[PDB]
Amino acid sequence: GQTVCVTGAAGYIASWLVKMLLEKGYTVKGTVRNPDDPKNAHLKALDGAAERLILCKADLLDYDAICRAVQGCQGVFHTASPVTDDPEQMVEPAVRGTEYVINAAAEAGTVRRVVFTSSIGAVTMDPSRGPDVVVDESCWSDLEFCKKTRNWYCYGKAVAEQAAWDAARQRGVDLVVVNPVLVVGPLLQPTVNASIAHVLKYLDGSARTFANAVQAYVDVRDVADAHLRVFESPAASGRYLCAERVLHREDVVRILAKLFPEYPVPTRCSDEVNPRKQPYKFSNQKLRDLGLEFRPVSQSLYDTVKNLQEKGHLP
Ligand SMILES: NC(=O)c1ccc[n+]([C@@H]2O[C@H](COP(=O)([O-])OP(=O)(O)OC[C@H]3O[C@@H](n4cnc5c(N)ncnc54)[C@H](OP(=O)(O)O)[C@@H]3O)[C@@H](O)[C@H]2O)c1
Repeated sequence: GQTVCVTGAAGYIASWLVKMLLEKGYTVKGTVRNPDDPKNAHLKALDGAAERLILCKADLLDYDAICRAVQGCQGVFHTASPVTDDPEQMVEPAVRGTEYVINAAAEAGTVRRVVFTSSIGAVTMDPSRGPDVVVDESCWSDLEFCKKTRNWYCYGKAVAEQAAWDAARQRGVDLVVVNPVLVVGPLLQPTVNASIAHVLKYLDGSARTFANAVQAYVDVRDVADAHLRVFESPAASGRYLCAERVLHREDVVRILAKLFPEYPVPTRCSDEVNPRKQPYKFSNQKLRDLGLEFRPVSQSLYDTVKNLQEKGHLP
């Protein structure tokens, strides 16, 4: 019976974090732009929301608004963040917004641990990285490479994380980070987020081809579960990579064609001339060591399409 804060509580990954929290007798203070906007309707109907959900009005760049939500809480889950390649609304709002939380939780005075939601964008983005090496928590991105290629979401997450590590040390608050990859799964929120858009663009004919690239995948519930496990585990420390497996673009559109042949999923590749990129080795032992059984991607991709259809996003 403790109290915790979750920023951007009505987000894709966040909405699942609240459900799990509310189900274990946690009081959840959910920061949103407007507690009475319809966007948050899907939070007031959870088993424990009426009793222990409290929607706090707060922008992420409003220091005082954060302190109001963070105050009285034993833990904080900073999930809110911009998700875009526009650096003007990504980079500084992420570092300032993140530093506000650490300070606010450090400001006063019950918080034993903060959990920041970083990204894989601050891990695997380094072309100097070898093909043989296992991508683990000690892997960081080349910030110059991100800047040269306009990868500002990956940039912002890297800086926002390192800023959180600094801010945490400077103020002496317990921090532990979770690095989810491209997340996918059932949507609780009524709107389509950025990661689902990468999945949905195959199923609505937005794409007639798929790129010659690779990427890691994880279920949204595996993420929400990770944040909760890394928080409750006392000895939990450092970063925590959160992924199930690495797939090629081809392997993805195959799984979707497999279970959904009535949709116009791509079959042809954008390259077809250079050798297809092979998936990279990675480690998710830190989360597994905490007793986390990852849901298969294929199983998670299915619940997504079934969810999107039920909610009108797909015919
Ligand atoms: N989903 C993934 O695949 C993935 C992978 C790696 C890391 N992450 C990170 O996980 C966290 C949540 O991701 P997500 O999938 O849940 O994305 P999301 O649902 O689309 O956005 C999360 C929430 O953050 C809010 N937000 C952003 N800027 C804000 C601001 N200045 N003030 C108040 N609220 C703000 C958003 O509100 P608005 O919609 O109104 O802007 C949204 O409700 C993020 O840090 C994300 O970068 C996600």
